Amino acid sequence: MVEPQHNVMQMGGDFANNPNAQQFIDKMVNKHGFDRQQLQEILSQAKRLDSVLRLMDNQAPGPNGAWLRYRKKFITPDNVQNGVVFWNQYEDALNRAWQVYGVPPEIIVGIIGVETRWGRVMGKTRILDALATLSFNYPRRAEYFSGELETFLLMARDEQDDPLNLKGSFAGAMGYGQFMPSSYKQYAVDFSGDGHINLWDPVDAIGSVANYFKAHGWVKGDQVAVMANGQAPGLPNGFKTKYSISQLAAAGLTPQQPLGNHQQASLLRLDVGTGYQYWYGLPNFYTITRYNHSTHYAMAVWQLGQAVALARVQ
Ligand SMILES: N[C@H](CCC(=O)O)C(=O)O
Ligand SMILES: N[C@H](CCC(=O)O)C(=O)O
Ligand SMILES: [Ca+2]
Repeated sequence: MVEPQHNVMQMGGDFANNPNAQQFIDKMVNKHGFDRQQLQEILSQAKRLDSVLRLMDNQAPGPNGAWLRYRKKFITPDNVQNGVVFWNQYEDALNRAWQVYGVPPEIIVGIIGVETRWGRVMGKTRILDALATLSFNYPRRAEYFSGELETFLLMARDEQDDPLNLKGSFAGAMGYGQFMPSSYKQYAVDFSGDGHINLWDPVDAIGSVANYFKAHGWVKGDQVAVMANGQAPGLPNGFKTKYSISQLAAAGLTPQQPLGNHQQASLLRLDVGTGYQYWYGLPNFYTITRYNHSTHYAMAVWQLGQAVALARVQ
């Protein structure tokens, strides 16, 4: 009946003679009470995906219209129209997310839109393959991904999912909002109320994105960014920059909208082909970058959300 298989200490597959996989199994058994043989069966099926390693390497750390090209990948009639459909379909969850977390529908709709086109593109790679590959055959970020794999397996166990059935991005991101295992653990919420946190349930995803935003400092009703009149070619730009409003004014900029009580801001510069468009980046813009560290990403999420909000009014 019961087969302990104590003598089966060697697994097959792509990670068969991998020291990192062996150490990982030992950690899961010692730290979390996993059964070595059960874990060996799972990992013997895990695949080493060279494409994952190559993409992770390809992303390792004008005016020619850079922003225009990025923007048009997300802000198109088809995308905006689909965003309207998603918003209307899940309006109750979105409104409830606004009330509980203070994060507006346009922001959540923009995030889910840029991330997966509202569930249309959620990834085709088995999460286990991606995470095992990055944990066992990628020294540069082996520690970060081993932590993600550990959390992934714990998530599967708790939510009673088969670790091998879940698919997502090349980095192991999952569902509507493309949450990493660590984000599921720290920020995902059962917004649908059925007692289970499912990253593939749009209602849960909506609440999880909102909670993620509030946890990262989103200020309800605060401005995201304000476009500037003027140019500031001398000053370095990017979402990580920081200047007092006085410095920016001295550099030749004026806000198109009142900045209120804000005394500092980041200097954002968008390449609009004919020249540059400067913006005063406010705290909420930086909060968007906490989801994906990119000025273009944050601006696309925000503007996509605004475009959908407007298409809804019509
Ligand atoms: N994506 C991270 C970027 C690290 C960073 O520059 O903060 C990596 O590949 O390590
Ligand atoms: N899509 C980005 C480039 C676009 C941009 O952010 O300017 C990439 O894969 O590198
Ligand atoms: Ca749920």
